[PDB]
Amino acid sequence: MSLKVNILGHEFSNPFMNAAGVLCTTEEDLRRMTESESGSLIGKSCTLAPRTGNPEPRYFGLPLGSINSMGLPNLGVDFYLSYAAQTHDYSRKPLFLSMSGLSVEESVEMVKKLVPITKEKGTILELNLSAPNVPGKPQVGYDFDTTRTYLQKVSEAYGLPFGVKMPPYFDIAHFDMAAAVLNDFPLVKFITCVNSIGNGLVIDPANETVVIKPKQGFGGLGGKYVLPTALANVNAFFRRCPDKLVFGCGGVYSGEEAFLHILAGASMVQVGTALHDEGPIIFARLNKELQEIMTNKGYKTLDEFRGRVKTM
Amino acid sequence: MSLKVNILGHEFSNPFMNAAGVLCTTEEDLRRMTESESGSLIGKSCTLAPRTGNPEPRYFGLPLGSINSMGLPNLGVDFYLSYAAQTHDYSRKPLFLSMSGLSVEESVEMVKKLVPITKEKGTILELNLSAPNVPGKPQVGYDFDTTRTYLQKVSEAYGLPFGVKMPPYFDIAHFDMAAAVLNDFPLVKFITCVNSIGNGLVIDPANETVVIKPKQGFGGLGGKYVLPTALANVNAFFRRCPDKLVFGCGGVYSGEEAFLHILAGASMVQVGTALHDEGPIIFARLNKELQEIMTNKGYKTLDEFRGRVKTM
Ligand SMILES: Cc1cc2c(cc1C)N(C[C@H](O)[C@H](O)[C@H](O)COP(=O)(O)O)c1[nH]c(=O)[nH]c(=O)c1N2
Ligand SMILES: Cc1cc2c(cc1C)N(C[C@H](O)[C@H](O)[C@H](O)COP(=O)(O)O)c1[nH]c(=O)[nH]c(=O)c1N2
Ligand SMILES: O=C(O)/C=C/C(=O)O
Ligand SMILES: O=C(O)/C=C/C(=O)O
Repeated sequence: MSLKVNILGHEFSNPFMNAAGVLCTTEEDLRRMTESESGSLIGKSCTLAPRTGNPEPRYFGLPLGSINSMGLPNLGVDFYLSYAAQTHDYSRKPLFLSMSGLSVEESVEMVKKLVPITKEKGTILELNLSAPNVPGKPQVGYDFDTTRTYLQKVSEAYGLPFGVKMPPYFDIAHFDMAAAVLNDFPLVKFITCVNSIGNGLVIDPANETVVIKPKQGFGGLGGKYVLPTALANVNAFFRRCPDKLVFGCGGVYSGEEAFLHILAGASMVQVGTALHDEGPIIFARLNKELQEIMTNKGYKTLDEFRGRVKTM
Repeated sequence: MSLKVNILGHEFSNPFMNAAGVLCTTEEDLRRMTESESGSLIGKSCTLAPRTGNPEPRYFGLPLGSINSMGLPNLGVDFYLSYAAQTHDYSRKPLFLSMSGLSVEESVEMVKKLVPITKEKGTILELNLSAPNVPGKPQVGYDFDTTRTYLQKVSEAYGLPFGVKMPPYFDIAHFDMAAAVLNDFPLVKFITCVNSIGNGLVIDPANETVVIKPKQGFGGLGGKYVLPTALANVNAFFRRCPDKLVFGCGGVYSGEEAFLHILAGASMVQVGTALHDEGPIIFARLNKELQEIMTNKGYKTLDEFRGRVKTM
């Protein structure tokens, strides 16, 4: 029995890691992720300068998942670059950093700074193209022209293998266009599907009031709301981008959901809402439950079923 | 106490109607809708010529709602025109008809046929710009240039007040862009938010197979998955298109969800997945549950709280 994933030169113990934005903003956070049973971890989506984010309340836990408008609260690119350079124990597990400049200029400047650390330490870049909670800033991934610009300029400035955290798409034509852009950039070695289902509204019937303060209650949705969306996106990019990996993200609460992600095509499986609720101890549970399903089915490795979902 | 609604020069006994596609394809379906306590009803999204739709299985009930790839099964526009002009009992309730031409040309031809019957009978048109289950046809509402063309040609052809069935949006810039196009068409008097969350994917862990045959498992999501997206879309168009009505659609199982939709701005509330599961008795239950909530809050009319959602 093995949960191991061997990708991009690294041996991951299992396919699990935090989703960008959950338990990865502060040094304490990253330490707790490093000490967890997770296969990897990813730093909070950072900007050039620090950000404090949106006003409170900006996170509300729901029966079926979560709503948030965090606003990219981060300690600044320099803090995360220092975590990657000086602090992080790589013998424990590989490290990803999420970078989320609020313009292409910004992202280009941050990405250059990672090149030397990537080269010395092996730190992996995930470019955030799905920031849904910044007032006045659109999700880049729903504009295929802008996406192209970002991938072009980041490819040039970084010049090493990276991946892209995509917004969820809801239309076949969009899968086609998205894939057409991505496939023109060979340095894009992995696609993380998906980010929050953007700009949901949750209202409390009791007090007739929204549950979050920013943007009139409008926040990205995670948790059980997102699983079918996540699987669809994972599979669609799995098929259309065979030269690339796909990382699954959305609605993972257990091994069963992790199994479906991998079955859909996922190499690594990211956990957000559920990790927020349960804490990094969830990864111990996920490993055992995923081992359980594989044992019951007679799968010895993830490679036996990765992307082997059956159609009718 | 009163659940009455006055809009488009018509009186409705209550805000509840079926969602296009649910209990509305056959004459039996529409009689059953007419005989229910629903305030209105809408005919299945029709085409010029009849369709039988996608192969089976094409629907699957889920704990949190539904996935479907029906493929616009419909008896043809002449059948629904005939139902509107000859069969339908307008003393019971007003009738909507959903037209869903798969091209501009087909829609122009169809709406032109509706004009005489709208004039003589009061039949209201809902233009479907969110058909996510017809292979090789994108959802029009995600292409603002195409959307513009439809509203242009339908406006000049039909030349009477009508509504649009929009796909869900998940990005602020898209709300703005959608609203900007819609606000250039004065004959668009109501926006139905929202259609299925499109191109989701359900996999059965047990047999490692998708649950619907068409499009490799990819189908539209309804029910509990959709509520937060539904409300956000309702409220976003309520604010951005103040010279239009918003019809609420998505995640309505009970009086509470109906109350949230109306609070967020909805004039009428359409019911899909839950009506499909429970049958037309649901409208009696919804009428009484909405009144129960209103009784508990001291509301006498829908206009005491319609559009009065509180922000922080
Ligand atoms: C509190 C919080 C914070 C963030 C997020 C989510 C949540 C809940 N998300 C989105 C997240 O990474 C993930 O895509 C979704 O949460 C969906 O996964 P789950 O269904 O929650 O497991 C997010 N994504 C990203 O790329 N960068 C980020 O900084 C954040 N921040
Ligand atoms: C079986 C079935 C059939 C259809 C649909 C759905 C389902 C479940 N839907 C979408 C429907 O009108 C509605 O927008 C969504 O189902 C969301 O509402 P619920 O959460 O299901 O109440 C749909 N919409 C539309 O505009 N025309 C149609 O013909 C259909 N057909
Ligand atoms: O920090 C946030 O508000 C979310 C970021 C994301 O969804 O990418
Ligand atoms: O008939 C269907 O397949 C779906 C219709 C609706 O989503 O427009």
